[PDB]
Amino acid sequence: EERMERKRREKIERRQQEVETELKMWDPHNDPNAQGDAFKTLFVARVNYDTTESKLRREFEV
Amino acid sequence: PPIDLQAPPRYLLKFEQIYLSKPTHWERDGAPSPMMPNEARLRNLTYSAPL
Repeated sequence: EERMERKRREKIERRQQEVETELKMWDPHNDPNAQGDAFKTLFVARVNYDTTESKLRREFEV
Repeated sequence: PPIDLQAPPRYLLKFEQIYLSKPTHWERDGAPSPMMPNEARLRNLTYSAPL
């Protein structure tokens, strides 16, 4: 009953600390992959893995 | 030739350069769509791009 809560607390704190280390090491804004104006760029997810680059062009150039 | 008007106030209204998009089609919501050439054939649309 208590050892489980202890393991949940440790894994949660361990992750939170890894979160602080990742935020300090990696900078989202300073990303080479990211380019262009942020208000211009768009984000699309749940895309099928078979979608060819040309297929995504023909669908988002419209 | 640019068009000049007189009412005095005078206007120039000169054209500079053209930009031609690709074939696009809008529904009621305003969604542009890529008209398959087949889609234009099927829906009796016109394969044209806005200028």
